[PDB]
Amino acid sequence: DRTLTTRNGHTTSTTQSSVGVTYGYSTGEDHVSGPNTSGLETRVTQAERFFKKHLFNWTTDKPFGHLEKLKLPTDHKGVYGHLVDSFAYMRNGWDVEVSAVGNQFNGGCLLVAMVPEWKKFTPREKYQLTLFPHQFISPRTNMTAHITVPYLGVNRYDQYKKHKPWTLVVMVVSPLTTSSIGATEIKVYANIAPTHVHVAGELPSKE
Amino acid sequence: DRTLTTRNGHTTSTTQSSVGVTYGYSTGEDHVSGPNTSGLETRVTQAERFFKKHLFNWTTDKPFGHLEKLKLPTDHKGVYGHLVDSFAYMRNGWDVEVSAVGNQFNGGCLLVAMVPEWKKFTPREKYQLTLFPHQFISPRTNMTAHITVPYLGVNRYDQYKKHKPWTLVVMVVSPLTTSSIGATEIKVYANIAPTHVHVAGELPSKE
Amino acid sequence: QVQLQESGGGLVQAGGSLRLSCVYSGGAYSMGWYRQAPGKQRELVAAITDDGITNYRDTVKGRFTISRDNAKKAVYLQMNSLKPEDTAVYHCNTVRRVATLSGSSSGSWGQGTQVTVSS
Amino acid sequence: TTSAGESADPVTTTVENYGGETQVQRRHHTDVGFIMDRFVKINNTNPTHVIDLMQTHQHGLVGALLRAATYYFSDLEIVVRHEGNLTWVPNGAPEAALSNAGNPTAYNKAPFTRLALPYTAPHRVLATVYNGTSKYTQLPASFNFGAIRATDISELLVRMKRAELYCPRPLLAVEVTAQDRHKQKIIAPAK
Amino acid sequence: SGNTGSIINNYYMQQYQNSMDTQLNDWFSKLASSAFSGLFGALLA
Amino acid sequence: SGNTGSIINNYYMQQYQNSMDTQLNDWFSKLASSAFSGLFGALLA
Amino acid sequence: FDDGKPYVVTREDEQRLLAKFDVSLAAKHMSNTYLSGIAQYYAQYSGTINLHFMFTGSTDSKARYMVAYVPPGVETPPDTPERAAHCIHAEWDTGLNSKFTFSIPYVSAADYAYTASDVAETTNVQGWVCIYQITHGKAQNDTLVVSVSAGKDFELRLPIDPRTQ
Repeated sequence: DRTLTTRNGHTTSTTQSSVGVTYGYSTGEDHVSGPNTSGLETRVTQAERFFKKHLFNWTTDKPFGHLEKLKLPTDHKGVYGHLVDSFAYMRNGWDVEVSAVGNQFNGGCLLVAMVPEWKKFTPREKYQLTLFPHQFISPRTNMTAHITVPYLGVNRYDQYKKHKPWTLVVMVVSPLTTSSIGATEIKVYANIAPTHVHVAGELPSKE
Repeated sequence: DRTLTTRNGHTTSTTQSSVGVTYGYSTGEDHVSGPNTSGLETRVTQAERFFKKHLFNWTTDKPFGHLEKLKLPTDHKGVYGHLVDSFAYMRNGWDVEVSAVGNQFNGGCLLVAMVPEWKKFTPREKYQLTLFPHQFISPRTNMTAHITVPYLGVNRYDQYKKHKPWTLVVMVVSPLTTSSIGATEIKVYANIAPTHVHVAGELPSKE
Repeated sequence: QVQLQESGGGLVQAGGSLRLSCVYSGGAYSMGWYRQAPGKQRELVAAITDDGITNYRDTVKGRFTISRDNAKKAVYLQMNSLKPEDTAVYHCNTVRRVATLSGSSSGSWGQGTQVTVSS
Repeated sequence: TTSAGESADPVTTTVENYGGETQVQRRHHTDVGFIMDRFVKINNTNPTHVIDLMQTHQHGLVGALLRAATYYFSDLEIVVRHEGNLTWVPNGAPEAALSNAGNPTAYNKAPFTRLALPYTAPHRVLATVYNGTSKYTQLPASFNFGAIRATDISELLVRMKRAELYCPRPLLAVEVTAQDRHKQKIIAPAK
Repeated sequence: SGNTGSIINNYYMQQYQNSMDTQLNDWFSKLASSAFSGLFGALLA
Repeated sequence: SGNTGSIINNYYMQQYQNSMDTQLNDWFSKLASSAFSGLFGALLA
Repeated sequence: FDDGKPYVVTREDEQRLLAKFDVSLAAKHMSNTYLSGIAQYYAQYSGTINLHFMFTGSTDSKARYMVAYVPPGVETPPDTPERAAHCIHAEWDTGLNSKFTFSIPYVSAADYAYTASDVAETTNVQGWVCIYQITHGKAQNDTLVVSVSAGKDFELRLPIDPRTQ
């Protein structure tokens, strides 16, 4: 039952220890054409594909409350990187998938969430981080968290040079407990894919 | 009557001394999806727009047979330049428009043609360059040549790093003759726009 | 990829002993000790896994002892019963498949340890 | 696509897994009855010969394809270049019978002699590998298509008609020594 | 009829051109044609 | 069928005599056949 | 693969490129396969080529792999997944079903392509394939067996025999 296969563009991702997909704050995009862009917007289907990233090394020394973030979008080299630098205004939702493979004899729990409009959390607010679109990663049950969120912001189109709405966040809810037959460290990798990449207002070249 | 307006993408070009559009070798593209690309091809509508270039200075000293070329595609900095460097195989037809503004008191004639699979012409073959898709530019009548040609080649998709099929060519059929009330030199500018930019086989990044 | 430093080498007579230490910064990959004999190719000596199994070259088997400390992020090589042959520069960095002992020509090395056994 | 590998069942996943599209295919040239139907030389020529399709070179097209199937059946066509008369005997005739004209005897024409022979073995299908012996390595004496005799045979070519193959076997290619891939001359226009 | 390109029928009868089969099934096509395809499990296109 | 003057059909099939085309338009005839002709303007015959 | 083993072992390193081989039916990694054994007797080919990866680890070890098809045009093949992730790739985990099938597509200019590397020219006309290892958990020695077979639309065209006798 727990065999999932996510396909974006011409790339795929299969997982045999999945727990489900978590839709955060909506199931789809709002109206993409608006009165501000004056209908001079287009869609770039070539950008909607995965790109990998490295979050952190989940060791045994990190206690409750270790918070590791990734402000999206990040420094991208593919077609998305050129889109950020070539068109003035962009908008896109995210489809994020985080994997932390140990083996079934470890223990511990990761809270993987997506936070809009990141702001540094005080040691007390971290107890309510579960208000956001989130899942859990527990080597007892699963090894893959899969969240998907639309584009939400005060402006219909944004300038990702100045304002980065979403932030992927991973917190260690229960520290890793290892045995003689469990992994001694875990490496948490991320796999993110933009969806509905709309662009508007092309810029002059630097060549 | 002779007022033409060509619109490509989000750019336009109006001319009030036009003579017509010349379709070379066909009126439209052949079948773009083929058995070789395995249906893993896409279309980039963001590339179909004009970009300017400078061909040569038509002075009075240049005699019959001065041949000035431009092998397309050239070094492009826009979205087409990134497409050439990001996807392995491309294909696109061309829509070229050459302008040489003097004023109606000059004389002379330019043969503006598009040549497939360029090869250096001997002084005799230049008398038959009119076998190719061409128009004339004569300051007596018009100031704009407008040719449009599909993508033709031995391979359905090409690698523009190695093989450049089309070549824009301008030849001085009758040298410029100036008077006291005519322009003393003319500057021939080009305005080219790719159409039906299909791409396939995306490449890894250098970032 | 990793910034790692070594220390502990020096000069000693035949039959002495030494303790080489190395400190790294990235992850928990299986480390090992390499030596470049004077005028010979760089060769692996002893490799250790991630908190566990160790493996030694034929010649240095039984005289050396490699150990790891995960908390301090350090690896140690205790050298006993030294011989004049063991003089070289003792580098340390990651190693693949400590069973077969196939070293990694991956990247940059840090030259920090020089051992000179006398006789 | 994911499956239980140890089940050994076939899995043929296509491109539509990631947005592609399978194209049409035409496989005439890799058909058995077609690819096996062409002349190949036999390099074991003597005054007398026993036509055995296993004397073909183990690397030529028809030969190495035939060694990649356990059981086979096919009629034959031969082209012999001889001096004197060519006498043929079926599968099982005594050797002395090769010396009489009552058997199929072709008198030589100028270029060469091209005959068509039927499958004459008593077994329903022949074999290229035989596990065991036949007396009370080498295949048994009854795996052949007859025998030919002339004063001196110069060249013999065989052709398998109506080929039928069963039970495939390993087929090898030339090993690459140290290169990343095998590199050889390909025909290219001169100058 | 593999590798035969004559339009006219053979001049000699079917009894003399080749042997005649007697009686009293393509396996690998059946094997390769029933090969599992598509996907397995769930799908999020 | 340019430069072939045999009345009888070819002895070998269409598959062996030549290659077979596959599928998935004479331009210059269309160009030269739409050439402007006649006169231009007025006429006083 | 190296030393003539059909499996790649999980490596403990910061470099996570398990293997890399050219897409050419004459490649060194394909020198023993039946597919190349046929294709050596034919001039041109066309279609998709399937690769089957089977995990052979113990129940207490996990891993997550990725295979990407790098088309021709890049000077140096990528050495890390963060960089090769932009090609056509696929990722898979290890669980109950231990097999994974990836269809190396046919993407090239000419509708048919040769089955022999022409001359001392390098950088194969068809691109490489790189099998990476994203991460692993407690799989120190456990392997991954790789096999290759034909696709749903593979086709060989012209018969020859280049083997010298």
